[PDB]
Amino acid sequence: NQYDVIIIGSGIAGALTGAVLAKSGLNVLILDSAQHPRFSVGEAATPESGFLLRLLSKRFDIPEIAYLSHPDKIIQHVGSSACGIKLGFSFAWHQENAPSSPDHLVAPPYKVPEAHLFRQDIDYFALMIALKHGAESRQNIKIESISLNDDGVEVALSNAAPVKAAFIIDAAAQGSPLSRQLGLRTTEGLATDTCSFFTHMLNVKSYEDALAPLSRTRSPIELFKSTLHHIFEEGWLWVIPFNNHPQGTNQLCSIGFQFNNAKYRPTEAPEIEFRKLLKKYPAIGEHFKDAVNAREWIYAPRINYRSVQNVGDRFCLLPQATGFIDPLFSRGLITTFESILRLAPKVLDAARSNRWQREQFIEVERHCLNAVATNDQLVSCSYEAFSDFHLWNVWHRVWLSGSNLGSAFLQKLLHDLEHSGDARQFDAALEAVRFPGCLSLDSPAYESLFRQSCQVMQQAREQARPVAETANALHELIKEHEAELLPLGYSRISNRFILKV
Ligand SMILES: Cc1cc2nc3c(=O)[nH]c(=O)nc-3n(C[C@H](O)[C@H](O)[C@H](O)COP(=O)(O)OP(=O)(O)OC[C@H]3O[C@@H](n4cnc5c(N)ncnc54)[C@H](O)[C@@H]3O)c2cc1C
Ligand SMILES: [Br-]
Ligand SMILES: [Br-]
Ligand SMILES: [Br-]
Ligand SMILES: [Br-]
Ligand SMILES: [Ca+2]
Ligand SMILES: [Cl-]
Repeated sequence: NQYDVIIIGSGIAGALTGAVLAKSGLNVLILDSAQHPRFSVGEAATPESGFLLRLLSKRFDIPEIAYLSHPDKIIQHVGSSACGIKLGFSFAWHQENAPSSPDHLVAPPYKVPEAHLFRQDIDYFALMIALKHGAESRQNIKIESISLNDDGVEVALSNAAPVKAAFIIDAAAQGSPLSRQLGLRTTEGLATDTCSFFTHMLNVKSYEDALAPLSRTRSPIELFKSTLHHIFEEGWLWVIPFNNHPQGTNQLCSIGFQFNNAKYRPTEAPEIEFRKLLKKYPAIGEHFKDAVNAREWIYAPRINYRSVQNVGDRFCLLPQATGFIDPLFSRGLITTFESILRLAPKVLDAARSNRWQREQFIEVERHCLNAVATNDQLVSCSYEAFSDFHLWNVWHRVWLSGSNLGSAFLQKLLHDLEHSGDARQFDAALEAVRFPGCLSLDSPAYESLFRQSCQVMQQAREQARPVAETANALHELIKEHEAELLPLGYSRISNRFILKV
């Protein structure tokens, strides 16, 4: 074998995987059919994704990875155009044929800033990390075939000799060639059925200028300095600025709109569907009076999928290649970074003992498949909560409380790793969590709240129950589990801006 590991895809997933494996002493080859620089979706970081990047950095002693968790460090070390700022999530609710109210808002602020990742710059920088640690990169390639044998993997290339390795990691997202050839991917069983239109734009007005200033909203954060979700019965639209950081130079704003295909199927070109949306929701339209498109729209008719398996003797599919649900709540980067964190030590142990069996990587699969199933429940129930603001307001606390517990758990793991300096103990601690792929990771009390709340939302959809009844039932569930959650006052529904500590 020419190499130890072949990685397909040189996006952030493949690049970071390549970096940690090469740093740890594997001969790595990264293959990509495109070349940098190149646009990619997946821009909103979360408290979880930030901690997971710092864990990867700390676990494998690669300081440059930790830079990617902080907007100031990205500006300083990647480049001033490589991110915008994110001080929280924000949700603004709307209804067709009614004026939009700036009191139909929720926006819980973070403790520390996070990033809106300008992926063309972040992903190239990440590949440079891998290249500096000795990973080889071959761009603009064409994979002819991937053979999986009992003594290794063989990848045939157009106009080049075959390459051989002990293991292949598919980090190629929706274009996973390993997923196509293995027949792993399916949409059977998925509660979520959504499409997406997305692009980058110039001259997108801030929420504050376009709709309502801070003095009106009473938000503790500018919605301009947040991942802003405009939600409504049949779908939602994101406003993710890169031009909201005072030290930043990026002029663009990322815009994407998603529809629940059960409620509305688009019939026309992206720009026409966009205009129809702004007519339906004029308040959303106030962002876009002077705005112009800085790339072509991308349309994806169905963004949701899962897999029945994602590891074998000689392969692993990373999360995007395995499964995706929706941009809502930004679980994609979380699932990805944690999967790398779990996979990489196991691949190192496999390469060091020369043992390559499916059972060695079973916990990577367990985490990934569980994460997609959790995210499917989370998102499908959220799309049902879009029908009414008061319902959304109560429902968002189910997600928030879970995410807050998950982030606290990852912070504690990082804290313990930094103090003990013990890598094996961290790996075991991550694997020992009682609910891998779930929002809290390890809280049985929370996962009871989550499961019961999701059952309430599905029953509400199935039986067309009134929204006031559904909201009240969720309120009582939150109250019932309060003591077991973090002491943030989640049951205080009148407080729409839940603060930390
Ligand atoms: C519309 C949309 C919005 C999203 N929004 C968010 C968000 O706000 N927050 C969040 O956390 N996550 C989001 N996600 C999920 C997020 O996109 C992923 O978690 C993340 O981009 C994964 O990065 P990656 O490096 O695995 O894949 P990518 O960044 O897509 O890179 C994959 C690479 O593989 C290459 N490739 C593809 N096919 C082949 C082939 N056959 N052979 C060789 N190479 C190939 C490509 O050229 C590309 O460079 C979103 C997803 C979608 C679809
Ligand atoms: Br740092
Ligand atoms: Br309310
Ligand atoms: Br209530
Ligand atoms: Br209240
Ligand atoms: Ca070797
Ligand atoms: Cl996502």
